Amino acid sequence: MISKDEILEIFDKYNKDEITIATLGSHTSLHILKGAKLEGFSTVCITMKGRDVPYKRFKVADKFIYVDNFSDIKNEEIQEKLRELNSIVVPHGSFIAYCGLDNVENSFLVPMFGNRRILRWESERSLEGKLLREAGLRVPKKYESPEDIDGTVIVKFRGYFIASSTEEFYKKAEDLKKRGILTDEDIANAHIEEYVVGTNFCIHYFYSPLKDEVELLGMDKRYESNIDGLVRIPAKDQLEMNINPSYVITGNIPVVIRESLLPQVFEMGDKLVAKAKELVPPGMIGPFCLQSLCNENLELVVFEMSARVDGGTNSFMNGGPYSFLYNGEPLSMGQRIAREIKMALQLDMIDKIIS
Amino acid sequence: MISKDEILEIFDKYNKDEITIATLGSHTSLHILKGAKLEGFSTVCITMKGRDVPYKRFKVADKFIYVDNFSDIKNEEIQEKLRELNSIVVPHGSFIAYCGLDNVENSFLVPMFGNRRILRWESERSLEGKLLREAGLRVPKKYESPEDIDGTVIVKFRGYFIASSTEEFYKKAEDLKKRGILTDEDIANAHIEEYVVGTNFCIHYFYSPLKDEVELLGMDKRYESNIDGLVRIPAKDQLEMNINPSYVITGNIPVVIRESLLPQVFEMGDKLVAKAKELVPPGMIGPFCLQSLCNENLELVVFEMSARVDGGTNSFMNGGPYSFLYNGEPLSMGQRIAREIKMALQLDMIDKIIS
Amino acid sequence: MISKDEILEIFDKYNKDEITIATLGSHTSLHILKGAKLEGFSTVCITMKGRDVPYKRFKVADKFIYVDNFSDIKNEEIQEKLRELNSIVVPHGSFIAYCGLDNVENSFLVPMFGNRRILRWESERSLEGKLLREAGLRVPKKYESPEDIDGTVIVKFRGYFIASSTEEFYKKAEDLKKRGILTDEDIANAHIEEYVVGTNFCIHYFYSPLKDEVELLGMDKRYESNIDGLVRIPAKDQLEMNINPSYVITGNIPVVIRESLLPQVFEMGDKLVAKAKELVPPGMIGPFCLQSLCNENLELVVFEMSARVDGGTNSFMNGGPYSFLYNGEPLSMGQRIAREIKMALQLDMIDKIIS
Amino acid sequence: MISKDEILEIFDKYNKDEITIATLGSHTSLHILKGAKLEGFSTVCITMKGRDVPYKRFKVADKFIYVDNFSDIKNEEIQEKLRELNSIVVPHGSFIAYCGLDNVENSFLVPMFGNRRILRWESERSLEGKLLREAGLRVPKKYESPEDIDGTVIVKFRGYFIASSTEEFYKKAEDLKKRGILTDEDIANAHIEEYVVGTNFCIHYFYSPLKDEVELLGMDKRYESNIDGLVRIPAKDQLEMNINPSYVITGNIPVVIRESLLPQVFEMGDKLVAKAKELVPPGMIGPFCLQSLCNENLELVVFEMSARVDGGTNSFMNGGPYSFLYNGEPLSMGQRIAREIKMALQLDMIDKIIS
Ligand SMILES: Nc1ncnc2c1ncn2[C@@H]1O[C@H](COP(=O)(O)OP(=O)(O)OP(=O)(O)O)[C@@H](O)[C@H]1O
Ligand SMILES: Nc1ncnc2c1ncn2[C@@H]1O[C@H](COP(=O)(O)OP(=O)(O)OP(=O)(O)O)[C@@H](O)[C@H]1O
Ligand SMILES: Nc1ncnc2c1ncn2[C@@H]1O[C@H](COP(=O)(O)OP(=O)(O)OP(=O)(O)O)[C@@H](O)[C@H]1O
Ligand SMILES: Nc1ncnc2c1ncn2[C@@H]1O[C@H](COP(=O)(O)OP(=O)(O)OP(=O)(O)O)[C@@H](O)[C@H]1O
Ligand SMILES: NC(=O)c1ncn([C@@H]2O[C@H](COP(=O)(O)O)[C@@H](O)[C@H]2O)c1N
Ligand SMILES: NC(=O)c1ncn([C@@H]2O[C@H](COP(=O)(O)O)[C@@H](O)[C@H]2O)c1N
Ligand SMILES: NC(=O)c1ncn([C@@H]2O[C@H](COP(=O)(O)O)[C@@H](O)[C@H]2O)c1N
Ligand SMILES: NC(=O)c1ncn([C@@H]2O[C@H](COP(=O)(O)O)[C@@H](O)[C@H]2O)c1N
Ligand SMILES: [Cl-]
Ligand SMILES: [Cl-]
Ligand SMILES: [Cl-]
Ligand SMILES: [Cl-]
Ligand SMILES: [Cl-]
Ligand SMILES: [Cl-]
Ligand SMILES: [Cl-]
Ligand SMILES: [Cl-]
Repeated sequence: MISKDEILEIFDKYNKDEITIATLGSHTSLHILKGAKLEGFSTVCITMKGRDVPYKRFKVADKFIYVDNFSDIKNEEIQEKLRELNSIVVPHGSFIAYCGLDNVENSFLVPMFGNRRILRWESERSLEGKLLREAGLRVPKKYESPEDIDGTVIVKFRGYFIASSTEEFYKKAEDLKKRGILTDEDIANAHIEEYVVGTNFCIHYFYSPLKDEVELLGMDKRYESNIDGLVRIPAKDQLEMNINPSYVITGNIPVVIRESLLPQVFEMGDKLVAKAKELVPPGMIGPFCLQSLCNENLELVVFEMSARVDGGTNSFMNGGPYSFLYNGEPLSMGQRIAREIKMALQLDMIDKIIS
Repeated sequence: MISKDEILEIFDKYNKDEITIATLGSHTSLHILKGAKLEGFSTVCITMKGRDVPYKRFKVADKFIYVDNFSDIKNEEIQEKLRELNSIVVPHGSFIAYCGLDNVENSFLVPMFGNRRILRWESERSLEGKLLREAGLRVPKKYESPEDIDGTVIVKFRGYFIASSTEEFYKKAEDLKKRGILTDEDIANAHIEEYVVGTNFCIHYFYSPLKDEVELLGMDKRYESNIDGLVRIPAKDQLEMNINPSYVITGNIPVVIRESLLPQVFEMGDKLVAKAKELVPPGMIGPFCLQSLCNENLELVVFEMSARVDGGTNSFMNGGPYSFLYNGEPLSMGQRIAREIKMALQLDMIDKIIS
Repeated sequence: MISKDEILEIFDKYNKDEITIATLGSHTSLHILKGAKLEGFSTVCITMKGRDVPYKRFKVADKFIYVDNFSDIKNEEIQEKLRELNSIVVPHGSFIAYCGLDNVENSFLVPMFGNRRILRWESERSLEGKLLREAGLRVPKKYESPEDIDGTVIVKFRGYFIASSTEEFYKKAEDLKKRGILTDEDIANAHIEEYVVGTNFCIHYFYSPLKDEVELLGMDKRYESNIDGLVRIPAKDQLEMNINPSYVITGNIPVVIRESLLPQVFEMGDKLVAKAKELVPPGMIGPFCLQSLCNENLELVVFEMSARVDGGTNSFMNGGPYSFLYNGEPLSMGQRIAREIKMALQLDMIDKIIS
Repeated sequence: MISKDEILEIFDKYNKDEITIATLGSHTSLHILKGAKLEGFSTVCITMKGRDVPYKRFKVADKFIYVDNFSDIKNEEIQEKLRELNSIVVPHGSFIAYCGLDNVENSFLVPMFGNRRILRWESERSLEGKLLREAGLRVPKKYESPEDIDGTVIVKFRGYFIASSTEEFYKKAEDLKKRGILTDEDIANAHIEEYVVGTNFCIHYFYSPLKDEVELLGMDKRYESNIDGLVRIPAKDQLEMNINPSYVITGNIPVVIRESLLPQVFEMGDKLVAKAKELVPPGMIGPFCLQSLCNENLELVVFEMSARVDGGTNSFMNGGPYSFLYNGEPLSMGQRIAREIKMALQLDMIDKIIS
């Protein structure tokens, strides 16, 4: 529901000489806040007892707004403090989750960096696939039912598993059922797709509405448990174990891509952006990520995406190989966001970046 | 035996205007020496013919003290040169090994950064486990004998192996016995623990006695041979080979952790420090490392630790994502050590950091 | 054929106040061009429609020379523009390929950084092995025929495979034959060598002819598809699949080596350089790479090498742990090349670095 | 005559990926060119034999366009090279002089940073006084004739002199007449104004059309010959000499103003800008200077001004106290100009800054 006018008229009552940058203390906040400080902003960090130490010891937040539980950040009391501090909120994974995507779309009355409407297209598998398909991006083949399996597939609902036949699908579904890991409701709505065999590149882009340009900021590969621990056990020992893979994100490793593939990398970003303009105006604003796998034919297949900042940007908080190229600076995604905010304020174009 | 008074009174006869930083040319010396230079110190590097090139070409040492063999660094001749150069020695893995931990505790009369007594708690498995257990840190389950195996275990004595049953334990012990890799004495004192299946995070902390604060400096994951080569062979081919895994440290890869896990990361550091104060006064001084595995339940299990600088700090000699956050600088662990030395000298608190 | 005199006399007609650095827009050009800009050069990038975006958005090239297809860069029309721009060309993988190594040796009349003759010793397996063998570097054992297989081997011709017996060799050769991946001509000239089981370190060196010194600039490990995707599938699932490994380079991951191994690392560089002086005068000039595997005995075995810049230097475009050590700068290989060019021009020694 | 459309349509045919910055090698070019390089531009310097050394040894120009004499820079041959190089010209004192202000207004068909029309308001004393008077800025009292002198005055036409009475005016005019320094035509059109007794502050501002903001970049005091040499002779010796003062600009000395006076400094800049918008649309663009004297009542009296970059910006080529404040950078006026050009190109607003 929340209008752009409701937001612009909230920001119009802001002290334009004291604009701060706020975010919830988690996910990617460390470089969101650091980047803001480095661009000259004073920063606000929503935190809580037990989870504030990293933000205190890294000295990255000027003002703390403590909540009883991160769920409270939707409360009207918290929205007010943020408005009185002249904060533009930078949204991220943990924030959307703890606040509630519905509360974010029509209950959170605080200016927010990015395209508020498009956060819904990252939450729903159908919208995401619609976007990527319509943008013209390679994705994994989808399988309507366990009976359609004709190759290796991954099945999504942590509770993940791999299958190479219909028979195997049920053997594993059942296994996870009796072990209490999975329930009938989950396996009823199982999502089955082609297992893509390749190298992981989570590609972090930035669309600048001020420059009308898609920029490449960096890349990481996921570090997931238990899978990355499992496959580090020799085959002979794996066969002697009764262990199922899980794919819980635990961290990130820096990576760069083969340079001849950057035209493809950029084209993918350009296409996603051009289509999202049509489907969800004004489209992508700021940080977005394509989570892909590079197959042996040097084709990037995207199995996921984000419409705001992805957690993997943490791998280059001190800048990376790509982010260096622009100005030879240790540029993080967090600082790139802050800069767009800085420039927008200076050019009187806050309306191109907030909603 | 070596007293703190024996050391303070050695340092009291130092030219306080010409304090240098010394270390043995190996392990982590490159950034120990670089960091020192960057903080304004002149540096001394103990080296030898055949092993001096890296320190010469990286231009990181101002004075070289050549020895016939690194074993000589315990010699009274070498301790004298170091004392005449006004050197505070920064200890590390290779230094403690080549010098001799016993020689270090009561025969090495040179001021040393860190808590000299606590180096013994990192050498002995019982002390280490006592510390970690008492600090309240998750560790792998220990197994008293091969007959207690009820899951997958790793067995330690390079000569390592994995077992999933009592039967397998002896099959493998025997295999390694007849191949000459392992002897009856080693397998008699075998250490058997739960094989933890997860992602490796070697977490490098710094406790500042001046600030009374535990800082997070960075993280690496180990790159070990042959294991990391072995598991890169496809399963079908592994099964056709007669090859045992080994876990010889060969290098390090940078990694960052999921941000929501930093409160846990920091809490672990805080607890280790608080307990080590009680058990080995004054406790941890400067660099320490928790070598952990993150399981699918997002719990960090520490299978090892160091009470001085860990080799994995080499992964961020040009700074890392975490070390950047403090001041936006390319800060290495070596430079963080040097700075504490700098600040201690300036505040007349050399007694808080040397022994 | 192309003489050093033919080249020096081409450069002698250059405007020495307007020397630019040129390269083809691919492979490693991003930091070749960035490094040049950072050293004060104006830069020329050969590019084409569809592949120019990365070089435009990273703002790394001052002048673009567009070609219809990268194959045209051999054309006399293109050599002229480069000569009129006073360009010294920095050669790399994609450039030598698209231009043609034969065209490079005697048809490309443009000054070029490096030793032009030695590019042939990197293209031919016999010359390379001669060099490495004569330099005294550990290499994988070679196998004359499938009948000599007495261990695990890798077989080279993407079309690669692993074998542990003569029987397996033919089973797999045949498999790849009927699947259309491999033809009789390829398997007739198959190269069979010892499969080395260890950790990958692609070591990037720089030989400075001005300083007569081999420098260590950085290291990466390869990120290859599908192999690195394949071995991330649990063993039980791999066995259920009919999938062959491929080793297509897709990207790079940063790594550092155990510090005690740097004397070996440096010695290897020193030896390769000393022998290449004898075998191909003046020897190595500028960037060269040893692609190695570290076995459990801590011995580096080199399975490949380059005589110019290797693609893995892309992992440290913002500098790395080793490159930092010299001057505490974010130094890339591209900038190190540019600097040697800068210094050579300033000292009137362009003849030590071009040909 | 030259239209904005004539210029925009010249720039519209420019290769927008290869925009360079050009200027004549004199006046303030060193930091104009340096600043451009620092912002990523390739630079063009118009120079000539005998006057090119500073630009060559400071390594500040990528391309040289040599002319026979600086007067040639109006020639259509030179305008073409500049257009083929995609140069935006940055105008300055020596350029306007050597080219010819009339040639600049309607014969110089090359895009130019700044407001082309307003260069005429800096050349004509009546326009300048109109502007400053209408802006509401304190100026020295004007005197219509030698008979109106009722205080100390300075008389302008190098050929300058000071008078405290009508009688003295003629005594000195005559003196300079018989010495050949001055001719009847000059003294016929003599400009007589109040001698202001105070401290010199040449204040360098920058109006950003993109930000709609007047910025303070720095300040210098003039170093003039022979006057600054004359007044360094003790009074007793001056009285024994037959020497007239001259005020030939020879150099600049850095100075900062009393901080409580910055509101006045800024207000003066704001007023000049607001009025110049009305009188010469779009008004001031980029660099402008108020040359003032601070009297004992702490009032700044402006005796001169420039509508483009003033020579005194040379005093802070490595940045100054004021220019540092924005981002803690060594920011020169030349780099501030280049940045506005950079930002304009990126935001597609080249029309706000060129003409
Ligand atoms: N089509 C696929 N083929 C092969 N592996 C896949 C595929 N899809 C997902 N995976 C693996 O499962 C992991 C989790 O994928 P998922 O689709 O859950 O991403 P996500 O929802 O963005 O979760 P996260 O936020 O933790 O990245 C991926 O990182 C990848 O390793
Ligand atoms: N409990 C465990 N579960 C799973 N893997 C383990 C466990 N303990 C050790 N490993 C593996 O064995 C390797 C060597 O562990 P070890 O306990 O020998 O560490 P260390 O003595 O500190 O040796 P290094 O100094 O080389 O790190 C670890 O890096 C890890 O990969
Ligand atoms: N002797 C070997 N033992 C084990 N693995 C090997 C061996 N030789 C090659 N490999 C694996 O195959 C990959 C490709 O090796 P190859 O010899 O084709 O290198 P290359 O020709 O330099 O190709 P690229 O330019 O892509 O690195 C290596 O990166 C390595 O992972
Ligand atoms: N009204 C005044 N009162 C006192 N001194 C003055 C006055 N006007 C000028 N001067 C002195 O004469 C010098 C030259 O002033 P002038 O008006 O010629 O400046 P200009 O034309 O901008 O020359 P330049 O470009 O060399 O600064 C000034 O720097 C100042 O020292
Ligand atoms: N890549 C990362 O480091 C990362 N960190 C977090 N995330 C995603 O963000 C979500 C919220 O993070 P958290 O559960 O740590 O609060 C997680 O469910 C996960 O999908 C990531 N992908
Ligand atoms: N992680 C590392 O790079 C590392 N480098 C050395 N070490 C430890 O330090 C000890 C001494 O090192 P060295 O053997 O290279 O002299 C080794 O036995 C090993 O346990 C490490 N963990
Ligand atoms: N390591 C790399 O990133 C890399 N990038 C390219 N290359 C080599 O350079 C050759 C040419 O590269 P390209 O095919 O991207 O033009 C490739 O065949 C490959 O052997 C590499 N090794
Ligand atoms: N302040 C200076 O350094 C300065 N340098 C030059 N100028 C002005 O620029 C005019 C042109 O300079 P030049 O004569 O050096 O070519 C000079 O007549 C003088 O009025 C200055 N004010
Ligand atoms: Cl992102
Ligand atoms: Cl995320
Ligand atoms: Cl450590
Ligand atoms: Cl260690
Ligand atoms: Cl290289
Ligand atoms: Cl290569
Ligand atoms: Cl100015
Ligand atoms: Cl001037």
